Amino acid sequence: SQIQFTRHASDVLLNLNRLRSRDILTDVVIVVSREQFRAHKTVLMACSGLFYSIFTDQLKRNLSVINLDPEINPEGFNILLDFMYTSRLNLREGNIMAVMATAMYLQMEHVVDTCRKFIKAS
Amino acid sequence: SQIQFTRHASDVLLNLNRLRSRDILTDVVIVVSREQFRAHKTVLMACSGLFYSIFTDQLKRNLSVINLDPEINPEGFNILLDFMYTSRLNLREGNIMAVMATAMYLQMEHVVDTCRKFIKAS
Ligand SMILES: Cc1cc(C)n(-c2ncc(Cl)c(Nc3ccc4c(c3)CC(=O)N4)n2)n1
Ligand SMILES: Cc1cc(C)n(-c2ncc(Cl)c(Nc3ccc4c(c3)CC(=O)N4)n2)n1
Repeated sequence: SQIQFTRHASDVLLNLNRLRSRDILTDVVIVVSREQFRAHKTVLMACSGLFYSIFTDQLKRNLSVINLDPEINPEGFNILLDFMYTSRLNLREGNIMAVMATAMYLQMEHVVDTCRKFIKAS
Repeated sequence: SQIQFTRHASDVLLNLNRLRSRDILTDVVIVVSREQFRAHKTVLMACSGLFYSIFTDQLKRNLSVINLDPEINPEGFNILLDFMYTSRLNLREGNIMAVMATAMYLQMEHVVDTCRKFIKAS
């Protein structure tokens, strides 16, 4: 059968984060109140139920700008976008509520579950 | 410090392969003689020294069609494209030479090294 490369997926994600850092082939800007964040739609869809539901629809597939809900905390979004590209989630007592509320809105079930475990273990 | 999600990178790659299977946001067609393969440029760049060198150049960044070297075996390319999206490499005695020659051309150093180990262990 097939040879499994145990570090390939992480190596791919690291290189996709390098492309995001250099703004290479980013195709969308996410507006979160006064802040803006560029990303790859494919990565957003891969991590979020919300972005999946948006860009999978042929009507919204080619949008270059997504205006998020004005109540969404930009810091919460920033932390989650970095999570999407790194597999690392920066949860603190100062940000737990903002991050969890953002993850619920973005429909990132695994992150929501982790936020629940963080509260439980606090 | 940050919470590490050990399965996140693999979950992202699986979802990117699902998008490729549905032709969602694929932005390039790779022509390999009589065969054609659609892909996401970001994933190709993330896995291959060749595609990285091509699309990182502003002159070639927006190409929608890449005509590979006519001597490249389409089966070899097909196997490697599936590798890029799955972390699984299908090496057999019948394909080892074709896969290794393709990986060398695509500048996929880790795959070339694995092909060398396959020959060594044969
Ligand atoms: C069989 C099958 C079913 C689905 C929904 N697939 C799927 N394909 C492709 C992508 Cl990009 C994707 N994204 C995605 C959707 C929803 C959610 C997340 C990511 C994280 C989360 O919490 N919810 N999901 N594949
Ligand atoms: C610091 C630093 C240096 C580089 C070259 N970085 C980098 N950033 C982004 C991408 Cl997409 C990328 N791809 C890539 C390039 C070459 C090769 C492979 C993938 C596989 C292989 O065998 N060779 N490489 N980052």
